[PDB]
Amino acid sequence: SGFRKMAFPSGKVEGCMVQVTCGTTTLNGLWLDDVVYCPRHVICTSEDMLNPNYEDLLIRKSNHNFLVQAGNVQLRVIGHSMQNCVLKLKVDTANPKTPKYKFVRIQPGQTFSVLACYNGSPSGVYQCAMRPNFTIKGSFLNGSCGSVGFNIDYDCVSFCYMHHMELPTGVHAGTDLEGNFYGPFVDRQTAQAAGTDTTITVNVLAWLYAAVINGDRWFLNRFTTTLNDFNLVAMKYNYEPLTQDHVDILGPLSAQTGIAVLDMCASLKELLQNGMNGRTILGSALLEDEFTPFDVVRQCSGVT
Amino acid sequence: SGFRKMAFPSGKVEGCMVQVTCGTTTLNGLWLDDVVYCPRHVICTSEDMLNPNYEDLLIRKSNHNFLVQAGNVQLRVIGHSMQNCVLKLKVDTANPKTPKYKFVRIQPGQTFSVLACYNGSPSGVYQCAMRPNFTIKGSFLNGSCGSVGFNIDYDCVSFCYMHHMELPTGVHAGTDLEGNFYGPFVDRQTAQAAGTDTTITVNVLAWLYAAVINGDRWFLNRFTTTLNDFNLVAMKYNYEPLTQDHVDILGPLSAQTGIAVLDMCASLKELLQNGMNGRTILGSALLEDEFTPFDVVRQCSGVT
Ligand SMILES: O=C(NCCc1ccncc1)NC1CCCCC1
Ligand SMILES: O=C(NCCc1ccncc1)NC1CCCCC1
Repeated sequence: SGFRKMAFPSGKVEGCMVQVTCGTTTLNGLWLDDVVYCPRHVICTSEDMLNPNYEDLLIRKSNHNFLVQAGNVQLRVIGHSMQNCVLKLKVDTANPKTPKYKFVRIQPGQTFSVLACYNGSPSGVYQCAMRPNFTIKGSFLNGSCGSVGFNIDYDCVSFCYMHHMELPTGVHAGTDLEGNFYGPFVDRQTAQAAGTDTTITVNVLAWLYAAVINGDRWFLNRFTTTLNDFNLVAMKYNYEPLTQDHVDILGPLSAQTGIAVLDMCASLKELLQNGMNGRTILGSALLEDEFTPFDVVRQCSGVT
Repeated sequence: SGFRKMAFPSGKVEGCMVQVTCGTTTLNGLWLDDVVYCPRHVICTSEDMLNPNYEDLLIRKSNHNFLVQAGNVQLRVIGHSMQNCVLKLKVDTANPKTPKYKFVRIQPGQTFSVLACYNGSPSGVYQCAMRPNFTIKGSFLNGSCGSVGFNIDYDCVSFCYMHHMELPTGVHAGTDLEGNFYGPFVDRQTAQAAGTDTTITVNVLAWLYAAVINGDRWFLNRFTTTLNDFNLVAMKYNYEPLTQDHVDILGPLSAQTGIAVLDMCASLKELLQNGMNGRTILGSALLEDEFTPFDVVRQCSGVT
């Protein structure tokens, strides 16, 4: 009972965090096997950062200009390469704490945990979603670059995010672990505007099911709707369209609560049209969209 | 930039979690040095649970009736004792992953991280506060008993909470690591009502400072107030009274923002009197009270 914004336990990722120094820039790296992953902008002098040519800047850099410190022990760099916007530093020592892992590129609406780090050391963990405009609304200060986002499935860490950038609007931009930015952003100190931050409709539905499972039912109404009618309303309210793929993924929550997905859609529709009237659902005065259907099933069934 | 509900990294506590079985009841234990801490109700048959005499039930229990499994390796129990509502199982092996630690009893309004565990295995981490009625609003299913709440200061884990009980209202009750319940609750299957869940005023103020630091300023007004006038309003709105001790602890946030504590009090007063008018602060449509002043300073200054 109770429904909390919950992060994956951070221990497996804590054991991968190192400090990368190049010149006067220190940020965080991810040490997996004998490779340290970090943002390539580690090589920039924030005067470079205005219009960097990373290939050209990298010519001036050797293995020994990359300082990699794990705990307070130095790793020997025996190779370096650039993959998109990340540097891969080959070290002479495989991380003895390497978990089973994958690199996954997630879709907008997918949630993950961030281990916020400074100087290769963890400060905190929180739950995030990839916004539909491919930003995340994180908590990141100077020195946090290289901090990673991840999901855990039993023993396997899926790394989905590395932190690169703060947009001038104070939202956050970064890469998958192959160094490809989510969204159109570039690792450059240039004004870059984010698109519309729409609500992740499928996630709101999942969280309305979590609320029903936990006893919060006041918002359940006598209406149903169709996919097309609901989507007209979603559009008007800057909600992502709902697809049959979203309806399918919600099946187990529909199943447990006996509330048809389109019925829950008609309940959400009325919440958009009438607002909450000063009421709360699961202790929130607005509709939470950073729980996936998978996250609700996980938390509601006690998965480890 | 950005302000997130943030938990301490969970790795140091993950390495302490074990599974305790007694009879047919399995829950979680905390293994620190050569001692495993768990809720004493592990020895109850939920028929015992109606009116248990723990001393009497413990007479029927030997070292070998307590099954303690760490990973999938069994610990040999060489002693057991009861301290208030917890059992202390002496094992023959000191936990090699024991962090530096303390047991602390926290006050209502203090925040901590919970590592929710099932069968000695972590499922997730979230941030909590000890409510002023000495409940916490957690996320806990059957098998979660023994899950702990904690704070970290650099390398030292302060354990403040062990999970014992779900009240019939779906809020949560438990002990410090000396086995003393927060609040008046007893480890018994008997209807136990929680008192008024008032808002932690000092924490709301800290989070209003965090909002100002992060650019959310719309709620700042032209008024100030006094401690006595503010407290009249707090009382009317089921907010905890504000003391000079709360004002003192807020000093650094006052200092950075140049907003006198009593000025921020007058801003909160107007938010209580006028509500948010459909506006948000730090992405919330209500006033968050699960950030302490210490938590705001920590997150806003990047402490590891
Ligand atoms: O340097 C910065 N932001 C750029 C650094 C950064 C990088 C990735 N994520 C978040 C932040 N802010 C400073 C802090 C102190 C006050 C004046 C602005
Ligand atoms: O057994 C229970 N609660 C008691 C167990 C418990 C203990 C500590 N925290 C939280 C929960 N609920 C069951 C679950 C399945 C549906 C019917 C009620």
